[PDB]
Amino acid sequence: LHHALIPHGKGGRSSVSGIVATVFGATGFLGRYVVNHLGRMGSQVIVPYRCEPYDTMHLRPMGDLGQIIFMEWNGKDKDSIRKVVEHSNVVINLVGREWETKNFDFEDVFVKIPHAIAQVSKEAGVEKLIHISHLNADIKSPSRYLRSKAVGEKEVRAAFPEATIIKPSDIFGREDRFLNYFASMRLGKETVKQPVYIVDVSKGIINAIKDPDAKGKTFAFVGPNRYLLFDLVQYIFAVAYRPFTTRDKVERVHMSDMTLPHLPGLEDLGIQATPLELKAIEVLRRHRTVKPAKTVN
Amino acid sequence: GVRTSPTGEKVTHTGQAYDDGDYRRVRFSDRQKEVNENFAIDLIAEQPVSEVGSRVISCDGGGGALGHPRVYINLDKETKTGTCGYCGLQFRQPHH
Amino acid sequence: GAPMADVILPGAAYTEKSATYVNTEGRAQQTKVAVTPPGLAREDWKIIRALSEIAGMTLPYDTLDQVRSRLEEVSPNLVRYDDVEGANYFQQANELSKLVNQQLLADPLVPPQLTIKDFYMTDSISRASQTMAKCVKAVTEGI
Amino acid sequence: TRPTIRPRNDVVHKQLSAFGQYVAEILPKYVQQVQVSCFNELEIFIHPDGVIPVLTFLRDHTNAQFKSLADLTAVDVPTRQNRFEIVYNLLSLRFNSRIRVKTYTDELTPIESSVTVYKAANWYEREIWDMFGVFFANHPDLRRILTDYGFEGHPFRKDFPLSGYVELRYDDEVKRVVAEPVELAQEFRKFDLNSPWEAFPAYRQPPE
Amino acid sequence: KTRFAYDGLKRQRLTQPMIRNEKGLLTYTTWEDALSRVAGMLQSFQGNDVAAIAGGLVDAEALVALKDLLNRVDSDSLCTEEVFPTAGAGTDLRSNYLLNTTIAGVEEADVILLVGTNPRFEAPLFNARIRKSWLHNDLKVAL
Amino acid sequence: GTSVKPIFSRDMNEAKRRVRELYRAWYREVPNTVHLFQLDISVKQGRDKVREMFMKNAHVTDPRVVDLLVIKGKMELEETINVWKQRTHIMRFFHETEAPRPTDFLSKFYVGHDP
Amino acid sequence: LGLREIRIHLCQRSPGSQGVRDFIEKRYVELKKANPDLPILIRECSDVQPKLWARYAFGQEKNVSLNNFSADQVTRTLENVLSGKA
Amino acid sequence: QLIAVDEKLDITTLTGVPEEHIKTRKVRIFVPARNNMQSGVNNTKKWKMEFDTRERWENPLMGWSSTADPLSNLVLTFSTKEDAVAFAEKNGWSFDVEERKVPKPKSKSYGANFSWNKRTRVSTK
Ligand SMILES: NC(=O)C1=CN([C@@H]2O[C@H](COP(=O)(O)OP(=O)(O)OC[C@H]3O[C@@H](n4cnc5c(N)ncnc54)[C@H](OP(=O)(O)O)[C@@H]3O)[C@@H](O)[C@H]2O)C=CC1
Ligand SMILES: [Zn+2]
Repeated sequence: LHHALIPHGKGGRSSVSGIVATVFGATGFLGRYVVNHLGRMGSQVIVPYRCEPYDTMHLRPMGDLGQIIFMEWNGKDKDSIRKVVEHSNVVINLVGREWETKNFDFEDVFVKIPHAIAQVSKEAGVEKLIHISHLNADIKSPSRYLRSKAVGEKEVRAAFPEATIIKPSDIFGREDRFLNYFASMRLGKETVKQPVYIVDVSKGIINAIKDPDAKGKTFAFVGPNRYLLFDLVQYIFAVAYRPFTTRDKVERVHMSDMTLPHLPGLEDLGIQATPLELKAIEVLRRHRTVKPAKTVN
Repeated sequence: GVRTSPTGEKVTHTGQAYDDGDYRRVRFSDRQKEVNENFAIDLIAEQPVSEVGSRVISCDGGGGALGHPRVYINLDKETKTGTCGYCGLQFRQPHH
Repeated sequence: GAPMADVILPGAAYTEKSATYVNTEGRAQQTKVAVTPPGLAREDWKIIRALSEIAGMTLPYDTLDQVRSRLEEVSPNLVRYDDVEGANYFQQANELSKLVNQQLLADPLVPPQLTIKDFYMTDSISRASQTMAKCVKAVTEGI
Repeated sequence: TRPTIRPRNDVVHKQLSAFGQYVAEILPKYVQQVQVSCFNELEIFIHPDGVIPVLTFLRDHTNAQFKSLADLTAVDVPTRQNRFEIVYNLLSLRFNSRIRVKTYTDELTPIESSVTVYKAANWYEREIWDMFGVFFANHPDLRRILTDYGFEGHPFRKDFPLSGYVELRYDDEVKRVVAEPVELAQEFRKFDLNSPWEAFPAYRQPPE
Repeated sequence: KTRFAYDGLKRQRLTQPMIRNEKGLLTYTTWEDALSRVAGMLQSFQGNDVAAIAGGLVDAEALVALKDLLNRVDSDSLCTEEVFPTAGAGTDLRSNYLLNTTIAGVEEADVILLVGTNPRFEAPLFNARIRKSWLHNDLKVAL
Repeated sequence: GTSVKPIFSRDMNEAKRRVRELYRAWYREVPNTVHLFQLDISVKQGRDKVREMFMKNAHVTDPRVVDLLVIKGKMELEETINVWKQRTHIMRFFHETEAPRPTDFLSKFYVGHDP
Repeated sequence: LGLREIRIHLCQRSPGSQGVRDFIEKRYVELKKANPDLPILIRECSDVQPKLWARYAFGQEKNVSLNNFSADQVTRTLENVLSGKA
Repeated sequence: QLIAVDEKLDITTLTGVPEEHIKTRKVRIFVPARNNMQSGVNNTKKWKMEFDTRERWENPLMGWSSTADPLSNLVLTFSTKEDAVAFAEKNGWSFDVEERKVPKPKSKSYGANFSWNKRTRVSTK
């Protein structure tokens, strides 16, 4: 099994876990948590970055000496992808932009880039590939974001048969847009949301790395309880002690969260989902200058 | 005499070179592998063998106090040539 | 013994485990861990216990001290680590040995270790040593 | 005795021996032994209960008046039943002299604090409690002075590992500094520098 | 052999579990897979169908663990490579298969008889002790 | 014989009383610490942690050891009162960042050679 | 229900094992005559109670003490063990 | 003034050692063996207490040796066996103690080399 990756040590910072992971788009909200979880157990991380190396500095102190290697890349060139995933045995894809750009539209971000990554990883001998798409991703969705997500999911499955598709649902956390977006407005009663904690998503990804039977499975990462939009916003504003993104985001938030009971979730990976009540105060303490919202199940 | 690995890297004078399957090779991408071009074994193998007419010869590496500790080498064996322990220079009696 | 196997379980060498060996005098002595087994190799009794628990026939012992207590139960002598004295039961064994009357064959007693060249390579560790191969080559032909 | 050998002074040796006998005569209840080293250093071994009296004597007697407390420290010798050894170093300015007082204690036996005698002892006593775990009774405030808050164990004991048990780092998931079990990239290489062929026959011990 | 055969500890080492694949070759797997296959095969069979052979470098802990494991499946086919005559007392009497006089007690003997043995290469330290007693105690040797 | 010098308590009753007073102080202080240090835990979690740390040393049957532990606990409580610590020092009691080590034989057999 | 082997642990110098020792020195060979296939291991203890261990099918083991037992007592409990009666 | 309590000493809860490093370690109390390369015997006078060896692995970067256990480099010196045993019991460590080995007295005679009839005659000197 290519001895260099035989696990060693007690699973600490200076141990060896036998994981060589390439985390595409690791400079985002979820990428930092994924890279931190990978590096705290001694795994080697390859970070492909397209931004200024200054913006990636926060990832440096999350690994031991020589365990994090930063590499330049871009989605328009397959050679950079080939040289980035050449030696990795795990490839995690977190590339995704929530808005349009004159260089990268949703089709480029969510379809062509994941397809190229999956094809190059298959050609390079990578054994594990993890791809992340939205939970509500449907080919018939009104929004282009979810249609592209749906098309991308099919492409990865076609190119990488042994890929693992993970479908989180509106991740919330310290740097998430789900809570900060609603706390920065300073309409509902028919739409329900199922937020999921960021650490839970990162641990689910890590366990999917470790789990051997999760080769071709598809997961749906959802929270413990469902919230109507109105009372969830009420709770968000109450935590902050505050009295009560162009066109695609409003449509996307106005859609109701889907239900997929056939798809396995966090419990199948041995993770107990953390309710929003425990971490809402931690997230929203910085928006300042208790009666939790009712749930529907 | 720097060789090249079958993968493509240069082999160090100690013979170290990552094989095809080693993941640690990724540390050299977009960078370089530090290798010393001058090999001590090749440089010392091309030194001429000194011809002295004494049974026992003294070597201090040249320079006196700037060399190695002074040692004495016996040259009775006519099959091979006496080699200094530190410096690696060779000495030989005048056969024939 | 390896290529003829169907499942191979990597064990530990005598320098990689705290293990009990009894010499030819009946004296029991224990080794100490100098290094750890390479790769994914594990201790032999640990492998046996894990296999037993997987199969559902879980063994009572969990740690080394419990295995040595089991050894004491099976045999009292094994726990002592420098005692060599024992009872003399020559009479009973001798009297029991006079029943069967097998005959000797007309073959001379030739030991396997006829010459120094046969002494170097005896077990698996010796056969895997370059030094032993050098010794055998030097003994067979000298320069 | 050529210029490579440290010269020996006999007058100071005689004076220190005489003063040691004098002190041991005055306080026979507490002093257990008196020694004078080959380099003219006088030390007094006393009972633990005599810390307050003896020190006070050495600070107040017209013939001793050891006014200054130069140092106060502890020595750990695990092979002894009384593990810790407390050392007081006193300097007398009037007579231009130095003395040493040695006491023994263990983990659970407390030693009376000498803050009343010497104020300078205060922090020193705390330091001992921080490094060895010796408790000093009737101390104005006894707490850690050198180790981190919440540090578990006393580092200067001989059975405490050199690198400790925990190490600090920064975690971004919890956005704070956290403590983990210690894991070294390179283990501290232990060297067996001690050699056979004893060097000092004058310190040879009986073969019991 | 004791002094210079440690080199073999660095060659031909078994580091990972191995199982036979579809083509019949040995391929690396995890501990869980190999243990599951072995446990399934051990559960399917029972009695004299299971057996074990102990090598020449196995410790007492592994021996007793394997004995317990094969006893939990009602088996007694526990064998070693070297043979010992079981007729009569066999292994029930401990003094029937030991060096009773002991290496230290060799020095007190005055005559010795060696039967079908080459102690120089089978037990070099035993032969060294015999030689020392022969040189100092004027011991008489017959082979 | 085995006569020893006391520290604070002559027998086990006085040591138990001092343990009780220290527990009262910690129980009273937990909510103030939670509010002041702006912890993410609740008062229930802090009180449960205090109870667990007290019950960790429940097998001690020596009055000297008991009242030395009481002295250490009083020192730590005083450290907590005056805000000499920070959030990290308080939160080191919960090991939220350390992976959970397993207990059964099979898991320890799989991870490594650690007994 | 089928006996597989028996073990007799006796202490060489202790007096509590004394009679047990006599047992062997008088009749063990005769016992081995009656059971040419049953393994009766004999081992030495040290400051421990003399004991007899019997192993039945599938790994069941039962132990019985032998302190201060006379030769008749130990041979009697032995015949009880092999005969299967309890 | 004196408690006069009768119980064994135990300072396990005061040393601050982690629980996994108390009930899992196995200390060894022994007189270190003489180094066979030298004839000096000055290193076999005191008793040594040392902990068992644990895992060491190769560092992925630079190839150094890494150890995950703190007590690996620890060694303690004791005057007698009883003191070391008492220390081990007081700290709550399970211990294995080995009796000191001393070379037996040997009778050496110069006269034996030139023996008239015995086999101790030397072939050369
Ligand atoms: N609400 C949520 O956050 C949940 C996340 N989603 C999915 O989870 C994935 C990651 O989420 P998240 O980390 O929060 O998103 P972020 O916007 O925070 O991070 C996006 C990452 O992808 C990189 N990236 C984005 N666009 C490009 C591009 N055109 N070319 C190259 N790199 C690019 C970014 O690099 P750079 O900064 O340098 O541009 C960045 O590193 C995404 O695929 C998203 O779709 C799943 C459910 C919702
Ligand atoms: Zn030279």
